[PDB]
Amino acid sequence: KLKRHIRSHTGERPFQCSLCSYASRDTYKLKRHMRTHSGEKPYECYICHARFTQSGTMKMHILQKHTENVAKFHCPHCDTVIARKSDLGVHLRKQHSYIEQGKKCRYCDAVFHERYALIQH
DNA sequence: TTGCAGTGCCCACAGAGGCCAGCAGGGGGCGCTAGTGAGGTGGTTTTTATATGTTTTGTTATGTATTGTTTATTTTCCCTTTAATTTTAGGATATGAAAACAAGAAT
Ligand SMILES: [Zn+2]
Ligand SMILES: [Zn+2]
Ligand SMILES: [Zn+2]
Ligand SMILES: [Zn+2]
Repeated sequence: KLKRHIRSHTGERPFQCSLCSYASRDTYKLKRHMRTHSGEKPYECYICHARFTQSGTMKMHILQKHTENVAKFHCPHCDTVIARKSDLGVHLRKQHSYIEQGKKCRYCDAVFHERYALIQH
């Protein structure tokens, strides 16, 4: 485990994908990459029978599509609710990240440093 | 009624941001095995140790040989007394040698 861990600092990727440029830190990530070229798909969502490449994708599918009463995530800055955490990530990166050079209002001279305040104005 | 100045509405293509699969990042827990590492047991020999038999060493007793001891028969040194043995006259013998006599021979 520690031998495998040290590549997280160094960056060694001693496992090459013979069919593309990808290179993984350990055996499992390479075996998981192989399904995309071979097209093998061992796992199956038992409810809708929709097809997926990856187990975790299926688990998130079940959680968002065939599950009830699941907790959501509220943006701290704005008042909108959205389902997935990673989409809350992309929301904070595209709308509430600090914009260095600023953006000016289309109709007045006021300049803003966050896209949210701009759209709100 | 119209031209002009200003408004309403409908569309649409952009723009935007949540939705979504895909995919890669670090880390937790299991399936299985090669390869030593060490520890324990068994076998082997072996080595120390012990006991028995044989022989070697030490001690004891008997016989032989050596040294000493008072006899003890030589033996040998020293007397006084004879028994040959020697020496010195003294008389007698003998054998010689002159001496006298007698006998040839010569002058
Ligand atoms: Zn590849
Ligand atoms: Zn499903
Ligand atoms: Zn927000
Ligand atoms: Zn403005």
